[PDB]
Amino acid sequence: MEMLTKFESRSSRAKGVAFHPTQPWILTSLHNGRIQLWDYRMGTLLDRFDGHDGPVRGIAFHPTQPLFVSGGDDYKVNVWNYKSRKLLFSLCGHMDYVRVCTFHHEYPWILSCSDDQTIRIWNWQSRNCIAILTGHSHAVMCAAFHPSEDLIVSASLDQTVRVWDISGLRMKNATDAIVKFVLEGHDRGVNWCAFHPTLPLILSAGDDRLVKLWRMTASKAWEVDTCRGHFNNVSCCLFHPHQELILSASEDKTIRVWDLNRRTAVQTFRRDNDRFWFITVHPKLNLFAAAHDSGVMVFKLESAWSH
Repeated sequence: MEMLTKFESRSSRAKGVAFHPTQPWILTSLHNGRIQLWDYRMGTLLDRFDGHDGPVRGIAFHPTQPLFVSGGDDYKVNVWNYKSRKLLFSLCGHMDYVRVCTFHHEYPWILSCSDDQTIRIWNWQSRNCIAILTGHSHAVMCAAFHPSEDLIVSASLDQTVRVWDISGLRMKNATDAIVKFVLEGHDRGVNWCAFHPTLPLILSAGDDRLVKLWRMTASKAWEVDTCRGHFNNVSCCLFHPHQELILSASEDKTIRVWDLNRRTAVQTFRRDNDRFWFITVHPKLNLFAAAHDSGVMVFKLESAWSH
């Protein structure tokens, strides 16, 4: 495959990137504590947001509301309105670095996870923490809502990937969180976990250099296979929403594309000097973004010799 680069921002180390679902924008969250808002079709910096001290690893748009959420090494989960350009409030409670923060697609919830070994669920309408998910025995490096079921997946330096049943909390919105699976298989800390947008699949990746594919039903889960090849920590991984492909990004300075059905290598993209910290895909478009030591890139993924 080939990478057709649409936009690149040269900056100090970038940690997170988030696509806006309908506007041609990305948010980038940087090691220096700043958040940038770029239009990747014009190549223009629309806004900058300074509300954290130290690196900002969590960043996400709300899918419909004029809001975004950020999570920092200062332990804060900040809620912003990008139209009024205001920091609306800070959600405080985490006791160590915040690694990920996201919005739920239907309920008025924010998910965050932290080196404090917890996952927190907040109600952004009430500004209250409505659940603290405990049980991991080390930092929680990633957490994600399932796109259609009352589930959360989380990845931790305790070498486990947990799937949590949050149906109880959902019914209160209309016991709250119960761990459903403790997926074992990684031999080192796990840095990332992801759901497939439409299939009952999970990806996880970590310091063991492995990307593991799991499948689940309502009653069981199983390890399908492992993508092997990265030669340093894997920082992030995701499913291609529209092709049978897996993508991963690593401190070995590569983004790797793998066949979803065989787990064999499809294409490697390498940078000479930059470790990769994060990758994301637009929900609808053939558009990917990656954060690395020297900034952020937005690119389309094409078959080799397509043009």
